[PDB]
Amino acid sequence: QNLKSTDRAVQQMLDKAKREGIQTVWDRYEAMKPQCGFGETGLCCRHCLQGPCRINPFGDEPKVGICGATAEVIVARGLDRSIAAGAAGHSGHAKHLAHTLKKAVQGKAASYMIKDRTKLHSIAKRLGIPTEGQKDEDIALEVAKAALADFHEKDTPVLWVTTVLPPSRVKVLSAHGLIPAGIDHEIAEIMHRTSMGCDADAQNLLLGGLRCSLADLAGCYMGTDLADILFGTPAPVVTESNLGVLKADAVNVAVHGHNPVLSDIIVSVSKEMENEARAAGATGINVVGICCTGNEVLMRHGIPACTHSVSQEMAMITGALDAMILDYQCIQPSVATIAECTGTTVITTMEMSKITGATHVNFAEEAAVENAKQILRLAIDTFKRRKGKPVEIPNIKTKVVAGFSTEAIINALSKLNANDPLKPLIDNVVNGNIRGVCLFAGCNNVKVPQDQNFTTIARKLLKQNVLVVATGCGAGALMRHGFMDPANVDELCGDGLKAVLTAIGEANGLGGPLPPVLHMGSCVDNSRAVALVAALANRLGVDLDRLPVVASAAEAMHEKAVAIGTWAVTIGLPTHIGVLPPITGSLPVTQILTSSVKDITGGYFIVELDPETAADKLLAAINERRAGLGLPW
Amino acid sequence: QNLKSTDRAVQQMLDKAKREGIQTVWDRYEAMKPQCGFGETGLCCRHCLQGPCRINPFGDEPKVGICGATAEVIVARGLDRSIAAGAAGHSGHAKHLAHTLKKAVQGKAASYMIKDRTKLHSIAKRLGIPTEGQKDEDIALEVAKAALADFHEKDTPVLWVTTVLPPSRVKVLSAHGLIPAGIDHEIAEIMHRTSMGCDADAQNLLLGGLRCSLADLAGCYMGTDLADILFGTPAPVVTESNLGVLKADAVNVAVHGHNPVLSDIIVSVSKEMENEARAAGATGINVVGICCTGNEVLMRHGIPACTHSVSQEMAMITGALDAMILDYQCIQPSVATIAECTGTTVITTMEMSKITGATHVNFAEEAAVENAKQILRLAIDTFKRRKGKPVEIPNIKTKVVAGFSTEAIINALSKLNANDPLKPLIDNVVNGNIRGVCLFAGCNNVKVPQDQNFTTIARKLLKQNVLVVATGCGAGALMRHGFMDPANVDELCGDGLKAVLTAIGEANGLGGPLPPVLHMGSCVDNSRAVALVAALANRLGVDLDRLPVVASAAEAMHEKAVAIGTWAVTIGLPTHIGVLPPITGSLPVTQILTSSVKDITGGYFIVELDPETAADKLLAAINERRAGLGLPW
Ligand code: SF4
Ligand code: SF4
Ligand SMILES: [Fe+3]
Ligand SMILES: [Fe+3]
Ligand SMILES: [Fe+3]
Ligand SMILES: [Fe+3]
Ligand SMILES: [Fe+3]
Ligand SMILES: [Fe+3]
Ligand SMILES: [Fe+3]
Ligand SMILES: [Fe+3]
Repeated sequence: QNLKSTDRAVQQMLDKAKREGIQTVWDRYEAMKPQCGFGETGLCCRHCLQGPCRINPFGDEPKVGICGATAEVIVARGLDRSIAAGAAGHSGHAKHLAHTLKKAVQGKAASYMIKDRTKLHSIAKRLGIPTEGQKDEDIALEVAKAALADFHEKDTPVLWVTTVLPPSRVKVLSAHGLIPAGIDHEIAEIMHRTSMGCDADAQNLLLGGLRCSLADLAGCYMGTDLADILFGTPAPVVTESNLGVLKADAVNVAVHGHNPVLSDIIVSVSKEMENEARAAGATGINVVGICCTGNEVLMRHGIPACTHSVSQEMAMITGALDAMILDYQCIQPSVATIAECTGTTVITTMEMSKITGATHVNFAEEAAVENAKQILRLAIDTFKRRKGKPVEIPNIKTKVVAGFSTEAIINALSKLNANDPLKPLIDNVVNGNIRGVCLFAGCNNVKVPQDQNFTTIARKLLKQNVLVVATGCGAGALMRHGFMDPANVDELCGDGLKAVLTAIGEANGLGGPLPPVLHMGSCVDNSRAVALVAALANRLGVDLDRLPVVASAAEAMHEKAVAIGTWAVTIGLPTHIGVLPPITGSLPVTQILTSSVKDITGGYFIVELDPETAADKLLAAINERRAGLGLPW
Repeated sequence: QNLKSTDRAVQQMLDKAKREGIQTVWDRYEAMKPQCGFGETGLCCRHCLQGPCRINPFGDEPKVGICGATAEVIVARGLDRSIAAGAAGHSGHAKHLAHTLKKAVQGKAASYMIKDRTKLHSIAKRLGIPTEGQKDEDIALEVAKAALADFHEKDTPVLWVTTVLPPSRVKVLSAHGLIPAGIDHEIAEIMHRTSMGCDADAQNLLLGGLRCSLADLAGCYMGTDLADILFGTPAPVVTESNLGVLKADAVNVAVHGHNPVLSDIIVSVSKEMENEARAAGATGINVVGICCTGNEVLMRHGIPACTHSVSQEMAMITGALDAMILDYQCIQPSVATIAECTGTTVITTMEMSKITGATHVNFAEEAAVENAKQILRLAIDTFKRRKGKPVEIPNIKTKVVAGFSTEAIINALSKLNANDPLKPLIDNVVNGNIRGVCLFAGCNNVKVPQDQNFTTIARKLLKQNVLVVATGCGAGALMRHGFMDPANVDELCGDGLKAVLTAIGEANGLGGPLPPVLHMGSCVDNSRAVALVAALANRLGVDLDRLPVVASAAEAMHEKAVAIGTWAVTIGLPTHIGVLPPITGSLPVTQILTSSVKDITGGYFIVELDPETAADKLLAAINERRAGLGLPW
């Protein structure tokens, strides 16, 4: 079971599902091989009823789509559509948060409120929204209206793009017409231009896709900002991760998905429902996290991460998972089917995200508490049915220090320098103690043994004094293998990095160093690493395509991840992706994305499937940026 | 060449392309067989990097996607995405027209203006925009701002849905949450919910898709209204169609695509460029039409339709086609490749729709004339290169009477009854002289011998006294076979229909009958047939799902067509489609779309690939609606 997952709890539960006869994602993957060469290479198109059209990667006819579409065009249209669908997911989540905020500050959802006034003021001022003499509800109402405004055309471009990148980057992007005019506008225009009989030039297509990926960036940044206003800016926390955070003698309730609007209230209501949890023989309600909603409650409240991504079903396999509460995105629909064998109540809540088989509780921000209890009651109900029956929880769990928002990191650096908090980080970059910065992002993928690319690449980079920050299921993969535990700095980190992590730690009231990897939150919280990197650029007066920053979607899978990789390339970063995107059917497009895009944005894609090789190329790019600053490496 | 096209000019040019060695769409289709069963049935999914996932239609594993997605879900997600991409095309076109209007009435594009004040006033009042005491530029500015507003969320739903259907239909749709909140909002939400890990229930998905198809309806209706304000409401015209409208001794310039913003100005500038056309040995500039832009200039100015859809390349094969001026949608990118053999200047103009190989002229509404000349000069330039060299134009052309907007039709009926213009049409329905109304819509498809389903089904329906109206390439297929020629009423139409077409004709100052098919315009002008059908419903006080109206996408192909079929079902119509949509891999979804949807909207899909069988089922549905009114049949 090692070619499936490098996670030991996951291997134990895989053995269980094998003997109990429950189909897993790896099983469905095994029944899918050998996969379609056309699909994998991108040479498949079904945008009209004359198709499907396939193009042979190598050989005789068909050399071209029925309508005449070349391989360059088929590949670039497919990729543009994945960028747009990612942008739709991130943007829908942030749009929901903006409606939540407007409802709140107009007295419509008393379960919600402004929990971070500093953040709201810094945002409203980033946007040129007047603060002084204006009351908070009016300020937040303005901020929310602006968020909603960024989804359509208007007098200004998308503010959550133009006001969050260094103006030099904004100028570089505006010269090539890359600035989104509206988030949903860009999504619709992608769907227009990639449909049959429209755009038929690969450069033109890919430029459209770069623009749409900045629309996605805006969705991420909006979601981060709005969720921080609404639920508090993450600050460092200590919790634990892996399946061992589940307890047999408690009501175990998993928050799973991406949108914290629901699950943060779940977290807060669960505490008061203890009185009722006891009357069923439970120590209480044990709220754990799966995927990105889980990372959100782990960043804000120290909620332990139970599992992530490709191994989410393994949670239910323990037999101790009483309630799985979904919102949307990255939920394997198999959980519904699986719940009949493991005894779990699987509950959907968002009306555009139901799974056939599941129970649906219609959540709305206005009646939050009334539904939260309704769900948790059901959770305790299921704990009745499984009282005194054999659970198998692998006793595997790790110590996780997380909650490193960009604000937390700037506060952490301030204790070394109160009026120039970025100065110490810059100094240790300049003298080699930090070789560069690498952001691990994205999901697990069934094609890659779970966490293998993440942990391998992280191992080389840490041993090379690269500051590593991580989000979403990247942060999940690293924390489940010890990389968010300060006690592992010694083994993992090279001497200089060790020194800096130690200096900051001892200077922040601990006598111990920061974790070896900085957990920065969920998928939209990739925006946080932009905020930091932008700040870095600004404090040094250069564009991002000169900083020794890189990014790695080491085991990418979802369309969100493609949009994210593309907007890391678009804001200047060298961007590795550890699974094939479907571009290898076109050398011109591959060449545009790994090279000639260098000439437009300074970023570029690094396609490398071997994790050791990928760490080498990532260090090579970091070191090239060093050499461009005149820096030693 | 008869299994390719039932059009005789097209067969002549197919023989030419065969001997000259030019690859055609039928050739690329031949090199694509046998096509992918997975694709054709809808059991293929590539929404994430773990795919591609295929599901065997019948047999052993794979029975399910890697993530767990059942076949019901894969099919409904694919179909939702095609609905959304259609909606994106229609909505982008209308959004462009709304920007054109705002620019015009703010003194920004003097090449454009209000050419129909009656239409603008009737629209502004349909929307509750105040007219009296307000000047026209302010009224149109308000109308345009409202159009732009319907693309995003706001205080009201999409006005170009709620104010154009009978309120009973609006209530029926609002009860099931089917009313769009924003056009691009619905598109984005479709892309969100159909991506991996989100909506996983087929009914929930298909309801989302119904809503998105009404967003597409709104795009069509907006485009029709704005283009009518801007360029005039079509009134009956006489012109000709088929390749024989090309002339060897003139500069032949084809307007091709969907968006008339450019090509209407092309039409108007071409007349004055005669002085320059003569100085090259040309009788002038011979502007013809291809596809829907062509239908727009055929409805408004009597521009002859040269060809349509699957046979567009055949135009260039004559050797007489000097300039092909594209905007976007339904342009086979092969034309670029083909232009090097036929000597045609292929010119793209829209910046999100370029074909590698073509010349791009950057059009903008503000400098319209300056670019139009630039393009036409090039056209005349090419007429120099081909002076005194062998063209083969098939001398095949037909007489076309068209320009039957809903206003033109209501005016035509008024001469029988001035104060109750719909009364005579209703009376002849009620007494059997009109059995029902059938709208032919959509494109040609390479899988069907060109025009065969259209002409066969039209033949049965006309012989059964069914009023037939037609749009886009449906209207193209019928007019190229004589169905828009009054001289064919005798042969085609049954006695009662003949009588009504004759009465209206003789009463409209001709002594001859209306054509056998009412040409109502382009793809967005499907909206016109809604306006009529709605008016009919209103004049009778019933919902559309009780009128003997049906619709037929007899040879559908593009994603636009799927969105259109779905919103004909959603507004109540029985809707035949003469090519397989990719739904047959799921009986539950097929059943939802051909039956259980009856219980939600009153419409339903009729999947029938045999055109005679389809005419039978279309008559059966018309006659069932008759029986529901208590009517004889
Ligand atoms: S758009 Fe072109 S390549 Fe794609 S399915 Fe249709 S005919 Fe084939
Ligand atoms: S979303 Fe599911 S079915 Fe579609 S490609 Fe990904 S794993 Fe396969
Ligand atoms: Fe995840
Ligand atoms: Fe995630
Ligand atoms: Fe993910
Ligand atoms: Fe993610
Ligand atoms: Fe067409
Ligand atoms: Fe058309
Ligand atoms: Fe078409
Ligand atoms: Fe069309």
